[PDB]
Amino acid sequence: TLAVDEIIETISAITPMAQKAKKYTPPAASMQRSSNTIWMPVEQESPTQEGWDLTDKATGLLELNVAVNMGEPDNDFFQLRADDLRDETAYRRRIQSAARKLANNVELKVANMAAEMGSLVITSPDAIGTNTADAWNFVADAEEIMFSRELNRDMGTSYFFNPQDYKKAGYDLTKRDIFGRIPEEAYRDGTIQRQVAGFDDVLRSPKLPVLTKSTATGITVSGAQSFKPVAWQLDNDGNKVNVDNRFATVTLSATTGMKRGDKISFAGVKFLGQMAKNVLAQDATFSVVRVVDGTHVEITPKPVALDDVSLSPEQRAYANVNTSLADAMAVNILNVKDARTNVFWADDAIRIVSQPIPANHELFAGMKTTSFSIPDVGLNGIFATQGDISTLSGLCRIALWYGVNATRPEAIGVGLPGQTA
Amino acid sequence: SPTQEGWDLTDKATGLLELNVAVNMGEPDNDFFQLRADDLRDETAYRRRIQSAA
Amino acid sequence: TTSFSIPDVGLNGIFATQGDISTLSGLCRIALWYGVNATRPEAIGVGLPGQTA
Amino acid sequence: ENRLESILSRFDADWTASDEARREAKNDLFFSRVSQWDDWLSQYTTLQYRGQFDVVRPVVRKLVSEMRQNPIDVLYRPKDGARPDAADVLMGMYRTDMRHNTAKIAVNIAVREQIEAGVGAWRLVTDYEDQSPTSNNQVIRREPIHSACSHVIWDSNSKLMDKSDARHCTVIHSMSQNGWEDFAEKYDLDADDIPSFQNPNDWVFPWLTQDTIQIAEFYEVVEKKETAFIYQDPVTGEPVSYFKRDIKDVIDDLADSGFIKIAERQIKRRRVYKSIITCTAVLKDKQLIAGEHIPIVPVFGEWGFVEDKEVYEGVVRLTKDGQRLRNMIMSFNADIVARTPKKKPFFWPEQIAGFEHMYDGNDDYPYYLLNRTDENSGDLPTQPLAYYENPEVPQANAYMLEAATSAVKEVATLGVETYVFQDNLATAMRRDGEIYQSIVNDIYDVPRNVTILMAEVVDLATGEKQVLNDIRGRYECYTDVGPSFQSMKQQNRAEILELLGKTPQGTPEYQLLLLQYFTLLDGKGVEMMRDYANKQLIQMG
Amino acid sequence: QLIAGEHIPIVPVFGEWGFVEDKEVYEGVVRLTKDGQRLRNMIMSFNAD
Repeated sequence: TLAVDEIIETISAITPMAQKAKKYTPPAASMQRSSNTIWMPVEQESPTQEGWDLTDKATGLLELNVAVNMGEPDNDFFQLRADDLRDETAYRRRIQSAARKLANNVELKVANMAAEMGSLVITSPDAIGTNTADAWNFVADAEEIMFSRELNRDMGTSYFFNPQDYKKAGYDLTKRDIFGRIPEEAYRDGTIQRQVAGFDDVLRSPKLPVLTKSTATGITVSGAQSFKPVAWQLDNDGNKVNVDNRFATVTLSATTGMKRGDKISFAGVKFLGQMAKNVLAQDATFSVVRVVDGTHVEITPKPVALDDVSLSPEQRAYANVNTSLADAMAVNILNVKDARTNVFWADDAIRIVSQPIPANHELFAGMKTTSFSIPDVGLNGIFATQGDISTLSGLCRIALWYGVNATRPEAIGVGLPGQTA
Repeated sequence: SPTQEGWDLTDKATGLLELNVAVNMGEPDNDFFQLRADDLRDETAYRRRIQSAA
Repeated sequence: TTSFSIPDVGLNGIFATQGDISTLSGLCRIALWYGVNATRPEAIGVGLPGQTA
Repeated sequence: ENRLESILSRFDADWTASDEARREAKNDLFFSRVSQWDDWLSQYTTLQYRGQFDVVRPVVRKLVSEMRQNPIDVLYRPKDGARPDAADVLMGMYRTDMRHNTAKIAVNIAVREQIEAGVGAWRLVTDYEDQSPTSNNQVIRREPIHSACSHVIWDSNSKLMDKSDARHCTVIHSMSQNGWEDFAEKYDLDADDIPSFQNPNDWVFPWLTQDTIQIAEFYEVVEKKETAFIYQDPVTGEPVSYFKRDIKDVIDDLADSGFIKIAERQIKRRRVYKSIITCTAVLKDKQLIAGEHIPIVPVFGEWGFVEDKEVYEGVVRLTKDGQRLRNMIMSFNADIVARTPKKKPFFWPEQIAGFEHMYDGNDDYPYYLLNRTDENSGDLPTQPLAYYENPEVPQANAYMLEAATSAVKEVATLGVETYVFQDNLATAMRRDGEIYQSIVNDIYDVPRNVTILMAEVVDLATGEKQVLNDIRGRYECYTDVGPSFQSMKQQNRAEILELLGKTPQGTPEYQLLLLQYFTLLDGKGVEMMRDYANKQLIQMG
Repeated sequence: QLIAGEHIPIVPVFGEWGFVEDKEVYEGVVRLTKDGQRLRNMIMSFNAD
């Protein structure tokens, strides 16, 4: 029996992080030769000396840089058998569902990248519904750490809750036994507020990831290590290859139980006020980026110690940690229990680099290619159809090329409630 | 729609699959009423029965 | 396919092009179909200098 | 609460409401313009013969020529109780800025799409011209909207043929990469961010698809009461009134030039806002454009509502089925003609064993010879010679081809004549005249004709910009439909000729002849004739 | 090299002109008759054979 053209709509997804992420499209002709990677400079910090006589104390100039690249296309290859009734009944809506799925995948990659590269970690030993106003406390902790670290927030901030914690916040607001304007808003609608504790956008995201617990324990630094901020270094042939500033490889006793996205913090290392270089009261928190080898890990916030003696003054001007590793300090893993993550960031920390797929060129003759416009997310890909006569079929492919980059991992953050046991 | 990542996707094309649901009508909800000729000299009972039926 | 004029020599050829959707690639082929004939070999000659024994 | 979300909700509702009619109109356009085999499936399959023996196209050509031979254009006539010559200035402006090729081409495109699919449209825009401006260093022009059925989307809650009650409308612009770059330059947008919007073709005919970039323009009409200022004109008068929105940078300039504010009234009027949008964010938010109406003029063919659903039809939708059947029958019959064994005899090999060369087709022999005897059967068995039957076109094929051709010829008869289509075109022209009058009132310098000469009152701000001053006594002429004339002189000549065609040969005949000579162009002989006519009229007083 | 005028000096002339799907189409008088002409030529060739 045939159907009656009245689609039953079942899915309605939203892409807040994807729509709020900035999108960048560097020149394709240059990017193709540069191998899908472009380097951007970082804000320059200068040293300062006190005294009258400064002979042979003249410092140089040091400017650091980061690199942004792209992954692989996200496709929707599907075939169309000619001898089937569905051939025209369903392919259009398959195209539409492909567009929706591509947007959802873009959002998922954004959320996962943010949650796995977020250096700043705010941990609570109890759930969001334990005390009163502890949801506001959770948001205000992120605001206060980003304020104390002197991180730039000109473009704006954002705090994405998972739906369970958002509901807990709303419940805490509504159980106040009083009704002004915020409690009545939270009673009628589920919202708490559009702006809370200094953030200019506090949203609820339905597809934030869950950071599974790490079984790692008894891990200690193997050998004193010092990390120096440099922009280029000489290779074997003598060419000056650039260095990415958002990565540092450390050597530990054993990387058993670690994984991409684990949040750690060594013993004794405290944060610094970036610009003022004033010691904070909060432990320096890092996020492991990749577990290379079996005794090495790669953490994203490079731990440049202020008291490092082997540092030139210009390099020391980029210090963000009050001390260096000492071969004996223990590393504490901040995520000790399974919990969905709430993700906060500065709006300029996450970007989406995009490139076109020039399949409209005359080289692709016999295949018809057009531009595909992804909704919600501001992205364009290609939509190509070709006809195969061996199988008496028509191949359809919706390709789309992009890459999610975190230019400032020290600006992204992660909130973990119930980090007990 | 399922999606796959990468550049070379030879022999990886998928088909199209649709699902559908059925909507129908159940049994009628009748209301019988029998009257003789002499009972229609007032008509109030009949009219009120019609209203109650609705 | 389209025409493709070869400069210098006064010849044309076929510029053919195809695309692939499985692998997003394509092929070009510049084909030049020609044949050289010596219809008067008794009129064609060859000069060999220094043909000493 | 989000402006982008509200705009997209309206657009999605309108798109989904108009999905059926758009699909049918696009199918009709593809059927009548590209090909009459619209399947897209039997192109990857096995290849068979498919002929196109068109019988609908001549009808469309004849209708296009017939409806085109009688051009239709706006004609402004004074209202009841107004001055007898209240429409001369507006008519002159209209003929000045609607004589270019763009207006005629847009009207022709709209008419052709109305004939074929059932709906066309065009647009009215205002631009800054510094060389030959119509008035106030600005010009008004008319532009086409190709594939209007899919490219222009009207408010779903509209129950009028001309869409005069529609509160918003979205137009989908499709342009190449260079076109997008030019558009970004024109509208001060960023050329690196490619715009992103719904494909107007809506992913039909993938075998007919082009690399295009889509953006959207959202026009919305807001009716509200706004403050209007009442001044006293330095040269007599009193009801001189202006809107505070227009008089906002010259409020002190009015008083300095000599306008004293008398009173202030709240007057209801409409404002048109344009928004340039993608599917993700708004580029230009609420750019106010001149006019009281949405600047898109639609034209319809057979238009109606079935069940709160808008249906428009042309001349091809009904003939499609018969034409397709005729094409299929002709293709089947061509296969019968081509792939069929011919009329040749049936031979046993031993019947012609040794005499094969006599049957190849040559004419070297006076007869044919056959073998007679076999060494085992005594004699070859006797049987009448058989011939493979000649190919025949089946009676079913012939009858159904005749019936399909007759059905198409019968159903492809617009009207009896294109009177209904021309009446709908006249309605569209009336709406165009309304929109043009509003835009002229909003941007042009319309003089006020006094009976005490044309008075033009304007003033310049401190930033050297000039603000027009138009009184509220502006709607003194209404819109009718008349023959298309390129200029007021040509219109006057036509009127004089029409009067002379009915005036009996008395003194009015002489008067009208002299007037026609007066209103002639200039060479040398016609110059002499016009001078003589002028002198004769002046002498006769 | 700057040339005189304000417009491109090429003047085009069209027959049946329009757009289908952002795609320009033009037609004269020969496009539609081609199928029938090719069929008639083929049939006459077969009959001559």
